[PDB]
Amino acid sequence: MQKDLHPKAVPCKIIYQGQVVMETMSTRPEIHVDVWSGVHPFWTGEERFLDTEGRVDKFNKRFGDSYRRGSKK
Amino acid sequence: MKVIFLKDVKGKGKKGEIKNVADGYANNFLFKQGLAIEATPANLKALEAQKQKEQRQAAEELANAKKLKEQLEKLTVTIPAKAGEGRLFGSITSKQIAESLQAQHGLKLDKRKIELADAIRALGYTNVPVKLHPEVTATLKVHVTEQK
RNA sequence: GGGGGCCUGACUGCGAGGCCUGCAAGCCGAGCAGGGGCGAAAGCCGGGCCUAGUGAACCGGUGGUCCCGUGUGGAAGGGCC
RNA sequence: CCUGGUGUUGGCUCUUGGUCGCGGCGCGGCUGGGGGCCUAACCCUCGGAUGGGGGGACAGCGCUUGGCGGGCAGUUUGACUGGGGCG
RNA sequence: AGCGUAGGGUUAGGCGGGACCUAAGGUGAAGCCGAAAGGCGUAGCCGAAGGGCAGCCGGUUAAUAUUCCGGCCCUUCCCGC
RNA sequence: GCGUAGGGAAACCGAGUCCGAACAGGGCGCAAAGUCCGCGGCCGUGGACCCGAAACCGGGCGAGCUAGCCCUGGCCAGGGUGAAGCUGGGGUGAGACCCAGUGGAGGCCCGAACCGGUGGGGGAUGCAAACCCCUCGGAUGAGCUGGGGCUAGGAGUGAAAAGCUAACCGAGCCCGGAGAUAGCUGGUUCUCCCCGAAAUGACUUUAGGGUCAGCCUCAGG
RNA sequence: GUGGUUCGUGGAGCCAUGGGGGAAUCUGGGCGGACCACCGCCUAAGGCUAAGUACUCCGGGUGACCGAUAGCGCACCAGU
RNA sequence: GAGCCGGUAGCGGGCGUGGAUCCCUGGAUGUCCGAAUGGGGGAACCCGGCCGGCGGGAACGCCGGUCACCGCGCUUUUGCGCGGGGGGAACCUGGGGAACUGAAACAUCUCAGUACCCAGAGGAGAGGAAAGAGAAAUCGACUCCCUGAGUAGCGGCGAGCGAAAGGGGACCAGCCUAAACCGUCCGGCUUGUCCGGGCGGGGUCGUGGGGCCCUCGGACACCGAAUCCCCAGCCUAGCCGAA
RNA sequence: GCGGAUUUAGCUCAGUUGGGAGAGCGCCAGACUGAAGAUCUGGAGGUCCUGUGUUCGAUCCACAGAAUUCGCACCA
Repeated sequence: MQKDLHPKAVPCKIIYQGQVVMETMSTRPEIHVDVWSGVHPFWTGEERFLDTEGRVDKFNKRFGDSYRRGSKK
Repeated sequence: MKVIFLKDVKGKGKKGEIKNVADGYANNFLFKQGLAIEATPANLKALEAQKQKEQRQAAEELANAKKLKEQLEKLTVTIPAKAGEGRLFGSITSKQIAESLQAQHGLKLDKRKIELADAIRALGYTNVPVKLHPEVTATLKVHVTEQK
C-alpha cells in the first residue's frame, strides 16, 4: 500500500467502455469496449512525527495540508 | 479563497483585508511565505478580538483626554516669573509649561502640545489653545506675572 | 376495348362463406349499417381485365387517442389508431 | 502516440477580437486570442553540504476530448456444385 | 561377481572446503515506486580449481594414505623474560 | 398455490365481453368440477445414453534441453607461406622509389587432438529414438571449451528455417475451468407377443442436420 | 466517467464513488424512483454488539452403503 | 487389579498386591531444521559479544548456560514493558479477477463475480438500532428457512438472467463516542477570551444535548463481556451388573 | 430527409439608400492584316428562379416551393 493518499483511499476499479450512441434522440444504442483501468490524483511533500514527508494527493491534500489531522508541516 | 490578509494586497494594509487570493495560488505563495492565514475560526475571532482591544484603546484614551479635559478647562494657569512692566526677561515657554502646572498644579501633561506661535512674555492673562487630545484639546487660561 | 358527362367508394365499421395451405401468408366475396356518386330509374362503385410491381417481429419518427402515468395533481415515458 | 478544456500550474506588464448596453467612435460589464524576465509549486540540476544553478506554470503527471493505431486481442469470410475452386 | 548374509576397512597445524577478498550476479537496515502479492537497491554481507595461504620422500595392512610409521622441512596464536 | 367466470392493451365491465357506433364476428358462457399423492412414457434445466480430438483460458513448474548474453579459467602436436617494419647498398637536391638482408603479421595455406557432422556404405522389432564404416570442412579464430550465473516460455531467445526452448513447441509442461462443446465416429445389454415404417414435400450461413406436414403405434368415443 | 441493483445507456432513481466545482445546523438536511407543487417517512458524512443460518480435520451414532478391479486411490513395514 | 519389559513370537536377563503392565490429567526434560529472528547459508550445517564452572588444565586451560532478528505500542528520559507475525482439509468476507460453452456464427450476452490468485478476521466470520421499507397515515435491528415468484421485470426483447416489501417460522436486544455548550486544567501563543490534549457534564436509539429560573426527587433497572462456587458437559479408564 | 452556404445577360459574377438594371467575358463587329493572331473601338448579353403579399415605388422586405453544395444526422 504505497500509492494512495494517507488522508483517505481512492485508487482502483474502473470499468470503462465506448460505443455508438444515437438513442432517445431517435432509434436505439449499441455496445462494445470491455476494458478496465485506473483512476486517481497526485502527491506533495510534507512531514510528521520526526520527518516522513507524506504524499497523498490533491483534494485531501488541500485539506490536512492546510490543517493536519495526524501530522502537520 | 478566505485570505486573512496580514500586510499587502497593494502593500501591507493588514487591516480587515480578506481577499480571494484564490486556491493554492493565494494559498502557497502568500502564507507559505508567512503573511497572515485562512478563515480558521480561531482567527476570524483573532481579528475581531484585537479589533475590539483597539476599540478599548481609543474610547478609553478618549476617557483619558476627557477627564483632564473639563477639570482642566475650568481652573486657572498661574506662573509669576520676573520682568519689568510688560515683558519678562526670559520670555515664557510651554517648556516652562509642563514643569510647573505639572509638578505644582499636579497632573502630568506633554510639552509638544499647546499651540504656541513662540515664547510669549507679555505676562499675565493670555490664553493658549493647548492641543490635548487628537480631536479634543484644551484652550485654557494663562495668567503669568513678574512676581516682581 | 375508342370518346364525352358529371363523379372519387383509388370508403370507414364489417363480412356469411370458400379457394391454395405443414407456417405464416396469399387470395374471393354476396349481404348488413353510416355516408356519398352515377342514372328518371332496375342497378353498379369498397381503384384498375387479370396472374408479377415483394417482406416477419422486433429497433425507432411523426398526425390522431386523451387508455397507463409507478405517494395523489401533472409531465418524462408507455400502451391503442 | 498526437490532441483541445481541467487540476496541486503563482506574479508583473504589453495587447487585439467578440458581445450586449449606453459602417460609428467614446464608454461600459461581459469574455475570447495572445507577448514578454520573472517565480515562490512543480521538475530537473549539480558541481565537492540541505545552497547555489537551470527550465517554469513546462511540464511531468489525473481527470474527460478527439485522432491516428494489424503493434497487438478476439470473431467473421453462405448454399447450390451430377469432385472443391473459377464459371 | 562390481549377486547374498556376516565381520572389518578409509585418522592430517602444514592436501583440498571453511574459520580471509570481492566482479558478474544474488541478497540486501536506509531510500525509491505497485490495487495486494510486489519492483528496484546504497553500504555491508553471500559468491569460485579467479586472489590468497605454513612440507617432502620412503615404509607399513584384506582395504586407507601429502594424514599410520619413521627420517628430514616448517607456520599462526599465547604466556614469560 | 393451482381450480371457483372470463373478456380486454387498458380504463373497466362482467356469465358477459372486447372492434365499433353496431345488433355482423373473435374470445368465452353453457358447471361435467378438480385437486393432492403414488407409480410410469416424456419434455426443460442440468456433466445427464457412455468414452472420443485438434484448441482456448488461470496458477505454477524448468538454460545440469538448447539459443543467447554477463563473469572467470583452460585449450589449439608438427610444419608451410613469407606484407609493415628496421639494417645495409642503390643514378637525383633531399626524396620518391628500387634491391638485398633481417623480419615475422594473416579470421592465410598443408595437416593431429579438438570442433563438424555434406558425399557414399551399413544399420531399420539396430549397439543406439542418430549410432558404426569408408569420406569430407574448420584447424590463433565472428575458434573450441569447463566452471560460475542472467533472461522463459504468447513470453524468451534466434549470424533467423518458424528454428530451439528437458528427445514430436506454428505458440512449452503439470495441476485447475472441466466429465469444455464435439450435426461426425464408434459403442448401446435377458426372453417373448402384437402390428407394422420412410429414404418425399415445404423453409432454413439449411443441405450427410432439423422444424411442420406425410407414412407408425397405443387409450377412449 | 464507471459500480451494484431486476435495470444491458435507457422516461431511469436510490446508495457507493474516478475527476471539478465545494451548502445548510431543526421552518436544517436526504428520501417515497426525470422533474414540480402539496403530503408522508427519516434524521446520515465515527464506533461495539452474543443468539437464529454455513463448514467438516477431528470423536460418536446410524445405514433398503460397499466388500477386496466395489469403497477414500491407499483394510495396514503405500501418497511408499 | 494382579500380571509385565511395546508390533517380535527368539536368545540373555529381570519389576512387581509395606496399590507393577496400563487407562487419566497436570508436570520437568524437549538434540538440529522450520516463521527462525544472534550472524551466514546450497534447511536440518558452519560462524560472533556477556556470564559461566573455573574445567584434564596428572608438572597444564573448555563446553555449558546465555544472549541478543524485525516491524507494534508508548513513562518520551538512554526509550524500559506489551501485541504480532507462521500455520491450517472445508467454510467467511474484502482486494483483484477469465476464456471455453450456451446464443445451434459471433463482437452485445451467458457461464460469474464462477474458477483461480492475494490479503486478512474467526471459531465462526458476514452483517447489525435505519438520511430503511412502502403507502392500509401500514411497517420497523441484522441474519437465516419456507413463501412471495420462476411472478413485477432486465434484454441483438433472442439465448437466458430473474428482485423486494408484505405473511408464516428460528432468534431476540441493547449500547456508545468527536460530538466545544459547561466547568477542570496541561501545554503553547505569548496574558487573555487562540489552538491544544487528558477529567467529567452530556457523552442523543426512534430528536435531542447544554446553560439559566421555580416543580424535582429522597432504594430492586444487572451485560457482549466482569464474578462465585452451582448442574461446572465433556475430558480415558468409572462399575455393578437376572437366570 | 437535420442544419449551414447561395440564386441577376450566352459564361463567370458585382450590385446597401427601396427609385439608374450594372461589370468583365468570353462572344459578335469595326479599325489594322496579304489574311488570321496580337492591340485599340464598339456592341450585345435580361422571366434579377416562380407566385402572392408589403410599399407611392421592389433585384433588395415578408410568406411556400425549388435547385446546387458542404457537413450530419442512419438497428425498421
